[PDB]
Amino acid sequence: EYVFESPKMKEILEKIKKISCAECPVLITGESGVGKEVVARLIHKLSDRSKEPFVALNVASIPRDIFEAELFGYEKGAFTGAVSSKEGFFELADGGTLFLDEIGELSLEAQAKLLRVIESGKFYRLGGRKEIEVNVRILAATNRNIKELVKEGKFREDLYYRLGVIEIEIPPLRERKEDIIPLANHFLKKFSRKYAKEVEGFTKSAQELLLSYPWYGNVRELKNVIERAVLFSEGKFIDRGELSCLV
Amino acid sequence: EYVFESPKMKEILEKIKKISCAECPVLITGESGVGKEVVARLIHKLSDRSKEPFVALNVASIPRDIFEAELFGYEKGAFTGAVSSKEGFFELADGGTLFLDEIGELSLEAQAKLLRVIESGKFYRLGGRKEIEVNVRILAATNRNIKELVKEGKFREDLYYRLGVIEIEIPPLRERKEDIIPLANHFLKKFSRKYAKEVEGFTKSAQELLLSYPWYGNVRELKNVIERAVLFSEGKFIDRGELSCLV
Amino acid sequence: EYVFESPKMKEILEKIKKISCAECPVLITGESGVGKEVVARLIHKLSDRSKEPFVALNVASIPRDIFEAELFGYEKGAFTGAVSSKEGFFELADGGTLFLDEIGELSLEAQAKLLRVIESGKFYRLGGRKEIEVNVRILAATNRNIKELVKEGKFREDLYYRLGVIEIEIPPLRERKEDIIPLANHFLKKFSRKYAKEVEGFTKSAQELLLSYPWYGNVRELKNVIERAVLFSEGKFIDRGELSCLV
Amino acid sequence: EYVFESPKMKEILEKIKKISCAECPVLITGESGVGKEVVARLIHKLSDRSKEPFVALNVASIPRDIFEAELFGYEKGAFTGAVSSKEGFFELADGGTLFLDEIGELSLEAQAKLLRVIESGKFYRLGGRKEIEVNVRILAATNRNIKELVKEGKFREDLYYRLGVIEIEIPPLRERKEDIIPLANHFLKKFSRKYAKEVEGFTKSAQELLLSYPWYGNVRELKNVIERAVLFSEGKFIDRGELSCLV
Amino acid sequence: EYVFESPKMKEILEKIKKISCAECPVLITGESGVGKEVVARLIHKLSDRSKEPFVALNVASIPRDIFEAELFGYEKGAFTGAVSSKEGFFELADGGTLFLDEIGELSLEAQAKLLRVIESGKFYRLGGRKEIEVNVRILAATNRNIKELVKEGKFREDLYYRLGVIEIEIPPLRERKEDIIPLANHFLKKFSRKYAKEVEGFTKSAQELLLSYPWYGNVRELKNVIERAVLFSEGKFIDRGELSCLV
Amino acid sequence: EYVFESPKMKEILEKIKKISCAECPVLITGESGVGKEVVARLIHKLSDRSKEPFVALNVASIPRDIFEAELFGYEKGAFTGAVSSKEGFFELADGGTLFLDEIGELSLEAQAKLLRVIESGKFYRLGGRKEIEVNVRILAATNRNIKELVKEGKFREDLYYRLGVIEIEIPPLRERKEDIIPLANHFLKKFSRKYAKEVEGFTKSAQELLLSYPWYGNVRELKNVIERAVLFSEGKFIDRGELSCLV
Ligand SMILES: [Mg+2]
Ligand SMILES: [Mg+2]
Ligand SMILES: [Mg+2]
Ligand SMILES: [Mg+2]
Ligand SMILES: [Mg+2]
Repeated sequence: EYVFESPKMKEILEKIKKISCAECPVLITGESGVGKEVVARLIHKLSDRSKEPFVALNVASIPRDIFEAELFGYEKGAFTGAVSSKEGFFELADGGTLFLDEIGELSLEAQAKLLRVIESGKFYRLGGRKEIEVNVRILAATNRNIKELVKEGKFREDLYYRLGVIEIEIPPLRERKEDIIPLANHFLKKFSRKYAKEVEGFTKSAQELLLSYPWYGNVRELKNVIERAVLFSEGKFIDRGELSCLV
Repeated sequence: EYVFESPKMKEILEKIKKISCAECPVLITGESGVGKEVVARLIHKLSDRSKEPFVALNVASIPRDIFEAELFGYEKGAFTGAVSSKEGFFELADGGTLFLDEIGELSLEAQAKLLRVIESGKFYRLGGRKEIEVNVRILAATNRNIKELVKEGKFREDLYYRLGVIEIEIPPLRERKEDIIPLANHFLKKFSRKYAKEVEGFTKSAQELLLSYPWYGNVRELKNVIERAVLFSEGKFIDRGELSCLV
Repeated sequence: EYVFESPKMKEILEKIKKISCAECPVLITGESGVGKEVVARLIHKLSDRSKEPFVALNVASIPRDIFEAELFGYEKGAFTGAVSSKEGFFELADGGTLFLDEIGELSLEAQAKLLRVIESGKFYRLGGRKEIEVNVRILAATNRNIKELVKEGKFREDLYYRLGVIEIEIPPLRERKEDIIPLANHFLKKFSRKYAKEVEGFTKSAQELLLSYPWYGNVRELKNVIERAVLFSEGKFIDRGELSCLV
Repeated sequence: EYVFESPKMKEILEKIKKISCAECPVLITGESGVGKEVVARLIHKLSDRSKEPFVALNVASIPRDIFEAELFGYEKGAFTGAVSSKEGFFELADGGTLFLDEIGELSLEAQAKLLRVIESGKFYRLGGRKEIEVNVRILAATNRNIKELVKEGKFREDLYYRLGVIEIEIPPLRERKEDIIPLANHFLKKFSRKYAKEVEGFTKSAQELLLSYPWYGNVRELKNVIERAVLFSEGKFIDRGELSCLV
Repeated sequence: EYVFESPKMKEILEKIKKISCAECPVLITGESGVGKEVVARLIHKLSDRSKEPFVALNVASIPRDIFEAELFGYEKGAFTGAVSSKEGFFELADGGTLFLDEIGELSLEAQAKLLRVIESGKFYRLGGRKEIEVNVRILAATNRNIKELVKEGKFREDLYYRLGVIEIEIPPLRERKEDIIPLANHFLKKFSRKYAKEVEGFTKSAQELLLSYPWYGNVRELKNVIERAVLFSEGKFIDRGELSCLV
Repeated sequence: EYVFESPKMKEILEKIKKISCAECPVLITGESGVGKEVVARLIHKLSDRSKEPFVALNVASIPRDIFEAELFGYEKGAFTGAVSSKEGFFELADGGTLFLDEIGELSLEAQAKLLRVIESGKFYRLGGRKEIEVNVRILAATNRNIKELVKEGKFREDLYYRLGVIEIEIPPLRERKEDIIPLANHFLKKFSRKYAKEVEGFTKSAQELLLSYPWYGNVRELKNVIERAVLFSEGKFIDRGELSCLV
């Protein structure tokens, strides 16, 4: 029930399918909320590992202190690791997919780590002396400008080219007019079901406005305004008037 | 025992009733002392979760060191995470409401963390390998200009659109003239009760004065100014003279 | 055993007596050494809570790292916060009075933290999940111009209105003529006993200049200047000559 | 083995004797090496507490991170301050004398901290809930112009008046002609014993020069310069020639 | 295996022999690579403490954060972690010699720290309440102009007089021309043994050139240049041509 | 597995072979990322140290905070560095070779630290009291202008003379055109094997492009262009068109 219509978005769909069997890093770019996450989840579904686990992880929320430990895991004992060994996120994602959103926020200390992972697929647990090898597909995404961040010295160049093999840039919504209404209608149908309203579709007078709004919030802001509209809707159709005060 | 008179305030009151059944984020804005906390606390009472827990957080008072840990909780080891697993504020608010006060005073480093929580309601405990999903309706407030702070890059654009589902603009008190006199009477009644004075109500001269002060502290300073008057009061009524030295 | 003579200070004394039963925050302002601490300490004595504990705190010296911890208290989930639970200063002062001196010396970062404490009297221990409520009367002092600092954006406006219930302006000593000579006799009498000198009082020739010195240190330097004089005194009386080299 | 000959220095010596029984702050000023340390040590010896502990501290050498802790001491808690409680420097000096050298080298942020300590002799240990009271005579020294630094707003005015009870301005060596030679003989005599040379005294030609050098280092450089000469000395007397390469 | 020919160096060699019995600070100056480290090391060998420890430190390479800790040492606690009491470099050098190399690049903030340490040799451990007294001979070296920096206010005057007991200014190699050829021959013989080549000596044409190079790197560049030639050498002698591309 | 065709590289290859037995520093210059690692890794192979470890590290990309820690290593002491007893890159490379890339892009603060390391190979562990000596061959490289930066004071002169023994230039890739096709085929072979494609070799039309083109990325972009091209390749040969969109 996901929407891909515009040529640019349709092109991505084909591109994704071609790499479904690929075991190599992917870097997703675009403004935040252009559906980069859906793309990441889609790659998992269309691959041969689709039946395997899909691990979603926020890398920012991870404390710098335990970062290495929580990712790669740790063995029993070994620096206050209690009496028990515990797996890391990579091992949990073994054979599956690991998705890093907002990867662009990471300490240079931490960025340098994981470097040796991507290509070699090998690492050591904290305090473990036995090398472990795992099979993991790495996916990364950011709403930032990756190209510039390297130049500003906030991101290591050497890491970019490993991750920057394949790059899919979801363009902003304002340049996708064809994808506006189809998305807008789908959400209406969705929110109408959860909140249980009588609403169906949009007036043409309203339809023109949605087109002429250059969506700085992309498809998220879009999803949100409708949720407001559906709640404040009265009749079976939503006019420009109800949205006029909203935009 | 809450005061809503002015037209602008009545419009907001209705909106709250409409969202009684709403499970989605709300962003409250306004100057200092316009009752932002009350609104947040009020929405909970008029919702279906009213008997369930209401969690108040200043979100500033949270130490950056344990910030990640205290919110998402942690498992039985952190690197000395003691012997016990311990819940976070989010799990505490499960089925209930979580209120983030003065969120705009929060560091960009920290904002990015909360990101996948708001929309997905999914996160990881520290050292935990099991994804946890919880249901919490999130309330946020600031006395700053959130709209502009994003433009100035002091606040994440990506976070705003997640919280910015519903946006309530509480106007200043100076634009609510009708809410002036009624409030002042309420506080007087209250403080007369606490301090046990003989005071009942206001002179016409004082009432007139209260109108011409543009309440830079809004309804906070107001409560304070009245409390001041009650202590220094002698008779049963408050004249312009007792307030003359106050303004 | 204190000195109140001048009309302005005698005028101040009455206000204190009226609010003895008041449970609300007080902010004392003025030049350095004008007796801000005695006033604050006095208010406790003249109140109905006078028999309860009085907590004196210089809020400058608190390190930012434990700032959160030392105030609100903490549980054993403090990252090797040992095995023991510890109360905070607010909880210790429950039912009593808490005096925050030099509040104006706080970083805007630090100020926002205190915010929900002052007004709500509610907070969370670090790692605690149950809200704690305390009854604390707030006393405040600063050497700054508090009114101006707000306009300069160096002090949070939202915090001022929480603390700014009652405002007391202690004037400089140069504007208090009546309180000059009486104080001097008090200190001389005091130090004469401590140091065991033969000195009794001041000559009229000495006394006239002492009034015409605009005491930039207010009453500290005087107390100090007299402390200096007794030690260098010879006879039973102090002439203009002994004080001439001091000014 | 301390040298006081010059009239200027003898007056100071008298000042010291009169305050022997006095308990209160003393502020020493002057160029570097004018014997500020000697005086401070001297005041202690000639006092009634001379038998009590003397704590010498460079408040510059204290790292900004633990500064708060090292002074006031701490109990088990906070900091992740491990498992051991420790007294602070003030408690160590209780009843005795504390000497702060180069106090003028202290950060303005840090200065404000000391305030309620110096005057009241009252504080809280870090993590301690018991107010501790100590009796401490405060000694201070600086290589700057303390009076001027205040006018430039680089030093707290409020702290100065706390510390500024007694004021000692040690003059430069160039203004002490009488203290030159006597000091020089002392240094020569001492080093002659330590290094075991045959030197006794100065030529008349050499003596003339020592006065005509405007001793920018006061008596430090002097002690060093003599130390230089003794080492390169051959005969029983030191001529201008051996000093020519030094001065 | 050291070379001293030039008058300037021979004078210096003698000065050192005279201080063999000296326990006092030494400040070494000169351009980079003039043998400041060996000279400092030499003074130790020729002193009575030559068998006692010689502690070498790059005081730049010390992190600004722990600078205080590693020098003065620390006891249990009084830092994050640090479960063990630990000595420091000053304490390590007791009875011996401490060499601070490249001392002149140290921050003004940092210089003041060492101040009560250098001359008095007394300090407190981090977290220690017991004064430590040590006997350490201090050696200092820099590629800067120390005397001039003082007038420029980039270096503490108060510190200068402490280190500036004995001052040795190593002249450049260009004015030591007599020391050029002997050194070059010395290096040639050395590298010839290590690399095992057939080379013996220099042509006169080459020798003339070596003199006409104003060696801005003094003896480092020279040492390097000889090492370069030997590796690319063919015959038993090195002509001016092989060096032409080097200069 | 290295490719040498162009005249400049063939003569350069000889330089390395003659110095095979040399134990001394080498400074490599060139545009960014051009076989600098390849040259350096090769020199090790041809050395007597070929059997010992080779540690490659980017010394610029490491944050200043742990900069000190990662180089010399650290003990269980200062920091905050937990229990980790960890070798530093210098200690890790003992007996082997250490390669520092883009050292010229490093901040002056950091340069001064490493100073005593390079030449002496001597240092202290952080918190360690035992002098450590290592035997390491130093290899250095930069994408900067080296010598000229010194004149601009952007690079320390004292440091340059340590590293500047041997100097290599290397051509840009555009002047090595003979080495284009051989290299391109080798990398092509790699990705075909790893990714399992049907590709064999290049079309003549593709070769036409390979000749005339501003490769500013030298041999980096080539690896990227092929890695991109191979993945999007369809047929058995690569045409001019698919490479066109990559540039
Ligand atoms: Mg995202
Ligand atoms: Mg609030
Ligand atoms: Mg005060
Ligand atoms: Mg001193
Ligand atoms: Mg050196």
